[PDB]
Amino acid sequence: PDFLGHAENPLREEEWARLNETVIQVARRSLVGRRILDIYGPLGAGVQTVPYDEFQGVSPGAVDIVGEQETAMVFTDARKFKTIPIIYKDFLLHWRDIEAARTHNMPLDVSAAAGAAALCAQQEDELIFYGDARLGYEGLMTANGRLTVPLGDWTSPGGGFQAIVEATRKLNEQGHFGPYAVVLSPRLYSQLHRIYEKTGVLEIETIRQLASDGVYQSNRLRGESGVVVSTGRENMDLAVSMDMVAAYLGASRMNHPFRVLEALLLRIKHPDAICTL
Amino acid sequence: AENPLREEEWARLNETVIQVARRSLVGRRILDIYGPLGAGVQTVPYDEFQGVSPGAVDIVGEQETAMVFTDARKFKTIPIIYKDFLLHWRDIEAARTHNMPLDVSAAAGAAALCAQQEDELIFYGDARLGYEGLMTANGRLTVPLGDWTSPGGGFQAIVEATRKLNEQGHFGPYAVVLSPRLYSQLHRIYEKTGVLEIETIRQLASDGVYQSNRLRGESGVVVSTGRENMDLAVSMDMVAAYLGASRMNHPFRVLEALLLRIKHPDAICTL
Amino acid sequence: PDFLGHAENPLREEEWARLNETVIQVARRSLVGRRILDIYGPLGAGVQTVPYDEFQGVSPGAVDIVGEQETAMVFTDARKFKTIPIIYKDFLLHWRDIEAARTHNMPLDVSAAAGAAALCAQQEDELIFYGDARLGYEGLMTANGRLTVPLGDWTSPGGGFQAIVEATRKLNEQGHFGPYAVVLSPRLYSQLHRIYEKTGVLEIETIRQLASDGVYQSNRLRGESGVVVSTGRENMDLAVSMDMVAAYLGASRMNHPFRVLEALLLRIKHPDAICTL
Amino acid sequence: PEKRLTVGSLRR
Amino acid sequence: PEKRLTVGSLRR
Amino acid sequence: PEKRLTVGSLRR
Repeated sequence: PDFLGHAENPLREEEWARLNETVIQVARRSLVGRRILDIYGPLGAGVQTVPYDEFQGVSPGAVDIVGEQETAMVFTDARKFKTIPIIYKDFLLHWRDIEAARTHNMPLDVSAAAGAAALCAQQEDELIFYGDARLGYEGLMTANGRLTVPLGDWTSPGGGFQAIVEATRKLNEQGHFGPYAVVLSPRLYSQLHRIYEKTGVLEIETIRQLASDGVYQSNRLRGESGVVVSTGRENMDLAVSMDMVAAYLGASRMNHPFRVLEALLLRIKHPDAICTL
Repeated sequence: AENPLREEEWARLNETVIQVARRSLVGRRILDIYGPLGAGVQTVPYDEFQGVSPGAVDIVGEQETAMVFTDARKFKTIPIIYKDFLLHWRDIEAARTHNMPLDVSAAAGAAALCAQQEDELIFYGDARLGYEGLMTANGRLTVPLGDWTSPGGGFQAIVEATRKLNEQGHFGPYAVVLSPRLYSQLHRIYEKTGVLEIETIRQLASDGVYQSNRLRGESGVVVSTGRENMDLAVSMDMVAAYLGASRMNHPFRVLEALLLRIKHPDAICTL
Repeated sequence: PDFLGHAENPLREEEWARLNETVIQVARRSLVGRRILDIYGPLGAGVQTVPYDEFQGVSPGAVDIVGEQETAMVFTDARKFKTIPIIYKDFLLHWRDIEAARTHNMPLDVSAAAGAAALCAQQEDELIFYGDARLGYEGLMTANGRLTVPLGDWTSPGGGFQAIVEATRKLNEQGHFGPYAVVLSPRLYSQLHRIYEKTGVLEIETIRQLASDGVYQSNRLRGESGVVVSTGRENMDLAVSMDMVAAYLGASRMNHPFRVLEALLLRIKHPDAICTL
Repeated sequence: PEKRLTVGSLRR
Repeated sequence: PEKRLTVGSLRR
Repeated sequence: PEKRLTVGSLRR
């Protein structure tokens, strides 16, 4: 009656708690996408499909003396449900380390957990910013109806503002106005982040004033691209079926492997609140 | 890492495999089984045959006619017949909370495949491993089952097969198993008065005339239904077993452990 | 008493004890095979088949700090389940000695039991050393995969051990080297001990150096043959349903016949640690 | 203790 | 035994 | 009433 065997959970309650806390903290550090969208609440594990809202609408409610507008918003064919994928990584933890953590040296080290959580978060951010064709999904820099507007004008001391000015104009021409948000690639963001524009101070301050909902960084995005969206719900959403958490796969040769999970889907209910390169 | 399904879902799964098997099987309906031997047994004794000894001395006192025993002692190993399938954990969660059927279609498919496999085994033993086929068992008493598509058709062949069995001093209530083509083409309504050919054949047989697709196109067999001529040793019936979680998806496997030992290879006739 | 006829057991306790001790003694004295073979434990009388298990196998097996190298454990090449035969001999007592031994000559006379046990053990060795083909059994000097080697140089000093050196070479080439055992026929076991001129040292000394598990002689083997094996398990075994015992065969003509029994099977788990002519 | 049997109760 | 969202709702 | 092997235990 001893350690060796294909036993159940090797860990203990304090060790489990530390593992969960570590993955939560690295997730919170690492997640850029979940800071401009907003989530449709925890639906439970069992759910696997979610309704997919259809398309655009230019029906503004009108105010009259006696109610007769009737404000029709008619959908066309169906609702076209879609499925919720999964994302994961690995946790090879040696068995001898867990044994030492009982009778000897006792800092059970879980850095592999942090590495796996970082990889998982990076992948799902890549999903939000780019769908996967194999699953037939959609991403922000690839959807149809992005209202593309070329820039080709940076590296000059000030030629970055007018691009976003025009982008805001294009957003508003489709009658879709509100508190914008911007996400930018690393070298583009740093180049923007440069010296005073010769008309005040650093360009980042004017851009943050114009966007009014942050200007964020994404290494997950391509070289010289970036996007601006309208943060409000009733346009974009992030359905989650369960948050990131770690589970113990089984017994490997004699080690102990785990896996970190979450089940997301972004819903772009209105492919007009997006403008790109 | 644990036993996923609860009692109710276990019961539903087990009853599904049971029902599909009990519907699909034709072998269990014609042979009788040696008692469930338990899992541990892996080999069984064999048969006894061609002990041609009149033994009809019948005197006051007694003579010394030879006794009957196994012709040559030997054993055989009980095979294992199995099918495998998969279940997805999210589906178990849904069945637990959101919607509550717990689809068990896969169990039905697996049970059908396993039963088909074992019937093919009974009617045709495995060549590579080395077993006996009811259409290939040695000492098989051939009889032409041809010349059908006639008003008086299969009756003239079944009667011939019965006389062949009975000249071997090997009789009783007979049984018949026929290929689908022959069995369905047998409803040549009329013999002469009003009686279907199948039912008069059945009156001649008295232990059912069955149809099994597993047979070839143009063939069928007739046997003497008793024991001490054929047997079906079982080590466990078709059941469901859990193979341990793998990548959070649960596999499963349906099991059956069977072997037939044709003790007296004289109750067999074919085309 | 001795007229009632077909009493179940003629003898009393001490007579049974004397029979058993006698047959054990003569068996142990007259057995040669059972001295180079670890026996598979006492199964019972009910068991009649044993899992003849393997045919071949070699796999290095490796060392690493963490323990992931993917060496497939030695399982089996083909399960067979051979049956277990029976070996027996029988003898007679004169229904009066069982009376004298109860009054006059207090210890019972059992010379017939010893005479029978000798022949029974003789057949045991003959079975382990040779097949029968009337039940399809394999014998050491018959089984296929024997790695034959010519050995004709004897009757002269310039040779003899070179053959067994060659046998060691051939067995090693199969990666199967360990503590060897050698069995030889009388016509050559005597030949080993010659004291021919320029004597030096008699050869069986070097042979026993080179063997290290004993050089043996058995008459059951033919005139001009002999074998070399590797003593360990996983190469040879001896399945034993029941060792030599005395049993009773009913009383005929008021006399008393008995029979010595034992049920063995030789199973070679590796027909590669064998060499012959 | 008894070795149960499930499917194969089909007569004959 | 609740849904218990853990890491979601960042600044929004 | 054990198995109680009797004669055959010769070493090696």
